[PDB]
Amino acid sequence: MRAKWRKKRTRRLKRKRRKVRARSK
Amino acid sequence: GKGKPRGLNSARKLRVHRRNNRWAENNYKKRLLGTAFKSSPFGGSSHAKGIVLEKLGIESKQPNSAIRKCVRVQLIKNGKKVTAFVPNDGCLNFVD
Amino acid sequence: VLVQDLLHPTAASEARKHKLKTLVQGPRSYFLDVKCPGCLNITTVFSHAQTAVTCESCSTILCTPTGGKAKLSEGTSFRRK
Amino acid sequence: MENDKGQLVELYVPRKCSATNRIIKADDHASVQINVAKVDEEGRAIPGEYVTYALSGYVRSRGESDDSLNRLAQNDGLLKNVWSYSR
Amino acid sequence: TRSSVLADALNAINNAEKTGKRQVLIRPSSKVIIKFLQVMQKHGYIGEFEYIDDHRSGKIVVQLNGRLNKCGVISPRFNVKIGDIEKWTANLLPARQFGYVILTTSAGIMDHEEARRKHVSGKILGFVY
Amino acid sequence: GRVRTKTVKRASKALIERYYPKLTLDFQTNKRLCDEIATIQSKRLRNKIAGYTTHLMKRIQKGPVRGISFKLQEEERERKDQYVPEVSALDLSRSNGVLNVDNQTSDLVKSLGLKLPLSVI
Amino acid sequence: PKKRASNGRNKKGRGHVKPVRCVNCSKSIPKDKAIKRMAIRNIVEAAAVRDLSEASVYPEYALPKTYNKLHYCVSCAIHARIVRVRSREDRKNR
Amino acid sequence: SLPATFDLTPEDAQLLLAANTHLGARNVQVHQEPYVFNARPDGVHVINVGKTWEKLVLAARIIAAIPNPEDVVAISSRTFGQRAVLKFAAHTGATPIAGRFTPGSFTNYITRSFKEPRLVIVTDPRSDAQAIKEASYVNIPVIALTDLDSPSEFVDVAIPCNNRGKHSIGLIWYLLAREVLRLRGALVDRTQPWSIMPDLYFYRDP
Amino acid sequence: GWVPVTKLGRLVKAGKITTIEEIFLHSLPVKEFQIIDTLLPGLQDEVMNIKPVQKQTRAGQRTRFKAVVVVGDSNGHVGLGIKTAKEVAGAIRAGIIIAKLSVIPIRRGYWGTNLGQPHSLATKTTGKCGSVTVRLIPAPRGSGIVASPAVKKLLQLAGVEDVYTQSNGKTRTLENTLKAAFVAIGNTYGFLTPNLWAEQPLPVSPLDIYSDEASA
RNA sequence: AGGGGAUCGAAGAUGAUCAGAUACCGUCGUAGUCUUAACCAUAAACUAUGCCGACUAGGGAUCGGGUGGUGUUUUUUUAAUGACCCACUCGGCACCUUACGAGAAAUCAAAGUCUUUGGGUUCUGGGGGGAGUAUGGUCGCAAGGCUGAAACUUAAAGGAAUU
Repeated sequence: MRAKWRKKRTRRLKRKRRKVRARSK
Repeated sequence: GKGKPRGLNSARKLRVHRRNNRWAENNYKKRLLGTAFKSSPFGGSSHAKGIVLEKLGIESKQPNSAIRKCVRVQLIKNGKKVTAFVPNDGCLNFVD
Repeated sequence: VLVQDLLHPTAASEARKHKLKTLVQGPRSYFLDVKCPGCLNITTVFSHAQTAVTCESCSTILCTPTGGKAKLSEGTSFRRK
Repeated sequence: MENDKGQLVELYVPRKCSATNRIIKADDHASVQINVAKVDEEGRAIPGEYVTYALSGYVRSRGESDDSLNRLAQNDGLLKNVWSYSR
Repeated sequence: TRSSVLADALNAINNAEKTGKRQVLIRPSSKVIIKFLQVMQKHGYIGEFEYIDDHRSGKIVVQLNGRLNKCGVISPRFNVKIGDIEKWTANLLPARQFGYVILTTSAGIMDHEEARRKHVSGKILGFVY
Repeated sequence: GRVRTKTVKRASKALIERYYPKLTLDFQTNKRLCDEIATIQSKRLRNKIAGYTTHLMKRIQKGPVRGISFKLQEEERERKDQYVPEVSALDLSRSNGVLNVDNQTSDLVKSLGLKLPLSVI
Repeated sequence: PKKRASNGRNKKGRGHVKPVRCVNCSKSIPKDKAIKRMAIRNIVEAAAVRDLSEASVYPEYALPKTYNKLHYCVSCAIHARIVRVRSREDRKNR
Repeated sequence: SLPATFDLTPEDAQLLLAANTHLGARNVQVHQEPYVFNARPDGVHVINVGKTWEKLVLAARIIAAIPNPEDVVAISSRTFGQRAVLKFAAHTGATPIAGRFTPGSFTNYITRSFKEPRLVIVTDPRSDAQAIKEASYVNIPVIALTDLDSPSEFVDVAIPCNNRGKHSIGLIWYLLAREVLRLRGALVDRTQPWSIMPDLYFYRDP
Repeated sequence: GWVPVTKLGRLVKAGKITTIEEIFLHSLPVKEFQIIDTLLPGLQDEVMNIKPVQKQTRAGQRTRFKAVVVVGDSNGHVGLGIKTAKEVAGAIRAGIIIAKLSVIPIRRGYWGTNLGQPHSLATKTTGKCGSVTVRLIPAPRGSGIVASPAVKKLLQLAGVEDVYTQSNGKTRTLENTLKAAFVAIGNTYGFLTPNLWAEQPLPVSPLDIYSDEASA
């Protein structure tokens, strides 16, 4: 897969993880 | 000058660069961090004892096909689970 | 060139080369003798004067400033030192 | 090359180029040996009395061999005036 | 800017010898430079060198022969001693039959052999062969 | 097509470069001549060579073309090689006894041994 | 690798160049990167000047021309045969 | 050293002046040839006659020093000097290789055109550079009819010359043949000119 | 049946030129292995290995054999031959011919004792053919040959006794390492030892004197 | 957060093509594209080439400046002032043939003066993934920016050229 789209998916996963951590704390 | 300090009083800078660059070595990093003593299942030991939990039948990698007939063990000294493969032929029945 | 004399090269080469590129660094400029029309008022000026130098007793401009050699007045006399 | 005994040791005594004192290699394949015959008061060149100039291949590769030959001839008297030190 | 006068000059002579020219010009004109040139001249590695003396730093014009194969300079002047001068000469020199390593001892400027003859040492300037 | 094979081409040029007095411009007679001289196994082959030689004769009767040397080309070369049309070779003539040169060449010649009629303009 | 000494076009020491749009595909390309063809044609086609002369008011005259500068991108030029690919050695010419 | 007889004689001087030998190339000129004398306002450079004459006499000495005359190799690629080198060979032995030079003759021994020289008088270095490479690979000294714009690469002997025009090249070829013949001794009278008109060397245009 | 095409072949066949030093001093070109094995009857051949190179074709892969060969008596002469041929025997023969045609003298020398016969190189030498840098350094008496098996065989065939060799780069390229050693062994003569600083009379090439026997 | 918001125009609305088309193609169309006061600190931000200083094969053209032309033209046929041509020089964008050399090659007058190893100096990298991820800090309204692993897995991942 293209590095740009992989990076975009990484940013989406980072946002999801940050939201999960914020809702947990 | 090969991109490195060469003055007679740049020994500190050279030593700092050497210390920073040495961390890239696998042996250097492993020796100082002690990952063998905390992360490795054997804890830096050449040999380790355990007890057999159950058998396992993992398949083969590229170009070949065989059932290796391995065994899972639990280390007493660490408490972790380990996969091991018997070296000789036809000893799975011998192992209980 | 395998062999060439850097001790006493040709005067033409030393003249065509830049001032700082010769054997001995020296100014290629020179001073001037100027005579004002009417009254002599002999005095020495410099080639690239960079100023509108006038006579010490007259309002006539000895030379005008320019980027290169300063342009001298048409009526003023020109003499090498 | 000499030893304590005084006898000659090592073979292949090498030559050096006249223009530049660099040893000519045996494996070198870009060098020639210029030779000029000498006349004796009659315009006729006496055989076997030629003078020899050694020219390495490096000066040839740099294209300075002609100037080197003119200098050598002028210095040896084979030539009179084409070569000037001042240049 | 200018860092090592001896290094820049020695590079100039090395480039001139690589080109093949029979003479070269040294710009910086340092006393150590004239000392180095005397060291070459007294041993025959170069020919005649003269120093253009203006009211400024000056220059040098030196005629070379086809006898200087390689000259180099050790920029960090390490304080070599009696013990390590042999290993330094072995490392720098192609052989001990020829080649000379020059160093500033208490007496002055001379080669490694003369320095060992006088039993003195100091900082190391460079190598020549 | 009807492109001649290199073997018959070589045979034809060998015949041309050797037997010009023997070769003629009539096909049948030189075909018989090839029959006598050239030892060719097959009639079609020798006939093709004879035809090629006839074509070459017709072509080079007008003039030489390429790589022939037919025992008369070198005759012409060694005959029409020394022309020397008298004093019309542009040397010390075709003028008023003077050499028209430029100013720099004039200073060059007088700096040299001179002994020449300079006409610098 | 380094297929060409000039990476895109003759852009050394400049950096950013104002871009232009292709004539047909309307693609934005740097001005120097556009293959520019100085097309100088006639608004009367071939074999038509003869018929257009005697059928025109006033004798002779007219004879005008059209002049347009076409900025073709690399892909459009390749497709329209404006510029043709050649060998490695032929690239260095002109 | 020469016995005061190999000097600039007026007859050859006027011949060279009338042949426009001194007129060189345009502003392009290699620094390796300082034979250029001043520069005309039009753009043509002047070559001093004495330098040319000394170079011719030196090349003649080189040619005459070779014992076997057929070791002399003269090759020309341009059509302006084919007849010149042909007549030079006809008068000084040698072998003419005028025309198109087949590569590999000097190095490869399979070809039937093998002839290793002791020197070459290659005329135009640019057009006959392949012959220069062969002579280098087989270690043959090079004498080149160089020009101001002509390269000075792999040239032991350089002949300042104007390589454009049949007249100048034919005249200098004839002169070279004349003085090498005098050196070889067939011409007993060095002062007397050759009894052969130099027009024979120049080729015929049609 | 010799019929030497080159004039030097006729000269050596006439018995006028006897030693390899005569041709090596003047660097006269040689094109026949018969000349080399005539003036050097003691040359011994050795082959390191045979590389089975392949090249893809329309409907298969053509296989050729590359043979790397060395020759030269243990008295100051070495030569290397590289050749790809269809058959291994022909490749070996052609490599032998090339190695014979590529003889180069070696400059020997003393470590600094000045007591007996030469046993090492005069100066430290370097050689690179590709990305391999073979370095030769003088060694004291009794040290021996310290190198790879191939370089050790080459230097024993050369005739030196004590050497110190250091290599950098992909030493796996055996042909490259041998060619680098060849370059260094040929360059060892390029150094200007002070014994050569004296100016000697310049000799003349043999053909000028012996042109009568040449050609014809 | 304001003004403006003519064209283009992510989202979206339709009509095509296709087994499917949420795209490539046709028409509209919000944010945006423009401007003011503040954040964003990023890119193939490339010349994938660090800065300063010395030397090294040639050739032509060009930009800015300077000097000399028994030079041309423009003027007031002729002074100035300019615009041209010839020669030289400094500082730049660069270009062409070659390789004394470098490089694995593509190629480089610098990527040279590095196994004949040292001009001064800063930064970055030690097999490929994991991963520019998690965590610990820091800046930012926000998206995100800087520093930055480990566990685990593999024997090939790669670069240049040849058929």
